[PDB]
Order: sequence, then structure tokens, then C-alpha cells
Amino acid sequence: MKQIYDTLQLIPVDKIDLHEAFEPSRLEKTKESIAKEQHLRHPVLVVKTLFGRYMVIDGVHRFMSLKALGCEVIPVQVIQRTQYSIGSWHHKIPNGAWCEGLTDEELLPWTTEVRDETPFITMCDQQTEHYLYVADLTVDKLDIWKKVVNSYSASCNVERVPHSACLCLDSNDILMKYQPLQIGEIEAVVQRGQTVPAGVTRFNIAGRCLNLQVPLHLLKNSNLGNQEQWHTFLQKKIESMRCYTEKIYLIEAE
Amino acid sequence: MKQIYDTLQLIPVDKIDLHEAFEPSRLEKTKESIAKEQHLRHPVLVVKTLFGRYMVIDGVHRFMSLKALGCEVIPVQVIQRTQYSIGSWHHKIPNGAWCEGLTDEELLPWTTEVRDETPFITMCDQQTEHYLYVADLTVDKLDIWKKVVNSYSASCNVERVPHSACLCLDSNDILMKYQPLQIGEIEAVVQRGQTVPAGVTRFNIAGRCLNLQVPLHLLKNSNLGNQEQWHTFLQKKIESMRCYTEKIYLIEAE
Repeated sequence: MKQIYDTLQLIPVDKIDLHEAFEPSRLEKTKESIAKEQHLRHPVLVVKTLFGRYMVIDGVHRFMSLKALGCEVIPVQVIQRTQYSIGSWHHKIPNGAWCEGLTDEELLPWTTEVRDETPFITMCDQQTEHYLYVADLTVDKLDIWKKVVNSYSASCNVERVPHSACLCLDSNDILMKYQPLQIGEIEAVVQRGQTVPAGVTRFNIAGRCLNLQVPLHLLKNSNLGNQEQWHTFLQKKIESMRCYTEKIYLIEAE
Repeated sequence: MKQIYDTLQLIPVDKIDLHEAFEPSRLEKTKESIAKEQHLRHPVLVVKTLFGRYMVIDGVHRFMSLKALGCEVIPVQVIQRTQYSIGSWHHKIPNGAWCEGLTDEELLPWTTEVRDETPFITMCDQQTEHYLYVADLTVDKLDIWKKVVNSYSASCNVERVPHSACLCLDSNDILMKYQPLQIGEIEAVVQRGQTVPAGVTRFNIAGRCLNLQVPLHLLKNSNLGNQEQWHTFLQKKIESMRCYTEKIYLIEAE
């Protein structure tokens, strides 16, 4: 389906922006893997913004790995707005008692009280839930998020779970719930040069292209000869492209 | 879901049955490819039947290729009835008026009469339909499906379209419409040692496991001591497994 071929592009690395922070540990493992394989398995998923720029909506650690590896162009799949919806990740913290970062950040005005306002953050254990609202918050919405997420993210052990999935907690777990953003909030965040915390925005994307395996060597120089090479490479790959429209379980290795 | 692990099994080759004819042209390219790669990319998709036997619902040519190569066990994924629905393929013949194999067959009792019985086969064009009913035909549904399908399968160009899909016939198209069978019927067929013609049944399966890349070395000797290797193999592959719930475009190459 050539409609997909036309959305696979090599974009100058300096024209791509993040809307979120990244976790440098995951960045370094992903980067090791790319350097070892000398391939980028999946294109980074981007949307057009303004000034001829692009915003990553999925693959921030791949993109950062390529930038850190000295790539001048990034293989992207350009996603239309009709192809995605915006949800969020909840952060499940196993053995959440031994997680010293959040373990006594008492000062924020957590409360079990529920009001018809929107609870910005919700903290869960097997028994109880706690909330945060800007009626009580002194600083702005997003640095609360940075503070809270960052208190446990890099120090404690986290597993991200989709905000829409069904999950029940053990008594070891703590579950951090963050409400999804609208695209206009994300756009404003990027336009102001800001970022949301790592690993909280979750884009549900239809029509992902998988297992492109872009050779790293193609990404090192920005020369339009390199672009002819990219078109050749891509034409070779599309012949092996098959569309799947039902749930699949993909082994991402070989 | 870790249930996948229990559904991926090595099954003796003599316990597996096909329900549909295979196209040997396609069988030879599948066989070729498997021999070159020394691996089976996707597991054969089967459902359990009677006498501890299994019926292939997708992967006829992978299976036949494996049997031709001397494999004693087939890597399969056991699909449960909640995972799949059964539809059919319609066969669109562009410029069907010039399909000689379909026109010279003046014998068959094609008819525009709409009866209360369901027709074996419906042959449509832009503004008129023809049917074949049991009452006008001396021999069984399957013999007629194979006779009609083979009158144009190799003779003329044919686009296979899902029966539920949207299709508007151009001025010169002809459309062969076949009934979707129920699983009881397909099972009866296999129980009598018969097969449906190729390219007519269409299984819509959710949760296909993809890109397992089973090494061929594991399929030649069917001994309990092989199973350990298998299980080892499997547990390794699962650690690279990922579920995709939206439509994907997978590059099935490396």
C-alpha cells in the first residue's frame, strides 16, 4: 500500500522535537541495542507541527539513541491525526514500599477526599486512593507531574500499564494514575519548549509500520544520494509488507 | 497474555489434516523459502478436532512445505473457537466475459431465478445475478465448487475479496460469491477425507503469533528430548514478544 510508503521519510534530526522527558537508563540500553544490531528496528512515530517541524509521538528513546549515536537524519513514519488517539500510561510500582523516592514525599496536599473537580494525579494501593488538585497545588500542573514522576521513576522500579487496561493490585503495588492530555495541550507544551514527564503520554496508533530495520549507515550523512539509497532500501522492504488487522503477538527478534 | 505459550506446540505431522486444496505453484515457493532460511517464520494455525487430530485453518503451504522437507513435527498455534470467525472469499474476475473457462461452460444450470433455497454459487455482474441451486444440480456442493473454481482459477485473472468487504463491480466485472461455511461443515468435510477448493474459506483470527522463526533442526526428530529444546526455544522467543491491538504493517523480512 503505497500510502504507507509515502509516510516513511528521513527527516533532519534538528527538525524533530520531543514533547516529553526521557529516562536516560532506557535510552542507554536502547542505544546499546541499536549500535550492536546496526539497525533501527521500527521507525519513530511523528506528527507534523509548525515551521516544517515534527514531534515524536512514539519512540522517544529510539530517537534519542540515534541522535546520541551521531545520526543526522531520522527514519520516521508520519502519522495523520485520524490514525491515533491520546491516552496515558499508569505507573505500577512493584513492592512500592521499598521505593524511597515517593516513600515520604509528604508535603504535597494528597487527600482521600473526592470532589467533582478533576483529580490530577491519583495514587493507589490495593486498598485506598489519594488525589491532587490545583485548588491545593501551589506550582503549575506540569511541574507537579515532573516532581511526582521523577521522585520514583529513575530510582524505583516501574512497569507502565495502559490507562484503559484492567488491572488489580497486590498489596506490594502502588499505582500512579495520570489523566490523558488533549493534543492541544501537548502542542502548547512543545511550542513553549516544555516537556511532560517521561512515560505518561500514550498514543494509540493505527497502521504502525513494524520491523523496517533501517541500517544505521544510511542515517549518518544528509546527502540526497543517501536519499536515493533510502528510496531503494524502502522499495526493497515494502515487497515484504503484509497488513494485519487483528490483534497479533509479534516476536521482535530473530 | 502468557496463554500464548501454552498454545504453541509441536504436533506430529501425521496428526494434522488440511480442509482445503493447496496450490502447488505457491507450495513450491513456500518450500523453497523455508529451505533457504532453515526456519519457519510463522506457526501453522490449527484447531483441535477428533481422535487427537488437528485441522489447519491457516498455513496450508507452510505445513505442506514442512511435510515435504521431512519434518516429523509441525510448530502450530492452537486457536480456540472464541479467537476466530469463518468467512469466505469472493472471486472477482475483471472482464469476466472474456474468461473462456467460465463462458464455454454452457452446461451448468445458471439462472436468474431467486428461489427460497440458498444458492450454491452466485455469479454477479454490474446489474444481474445468476445462481446454481441444489435442485438443478446432480452432484454435491463441493464437486461443483471445485468444478466452477477450476474453470477460471488458472485460466483467468482473479482478485480474492473478503465476503464482508465493500465491492462495487465495474462495468465488465464478474463476481463469484461462495457461501461461508460453518465449522461443523468444514469438519464434516475433513472427516470424509475431502477438501474444499483453495481460496474460498477465509478464517479471521485474532491473536496470531508472528515471526516465531522456528529452526528447522527442531522438527526432524520427534523425541521427548526434543521438547526440552523446544520449550527452551519458546521461552527465549517470548521474552521478545509484544502484543499489537491495532492494524499493523509488518515487514516480513530481515
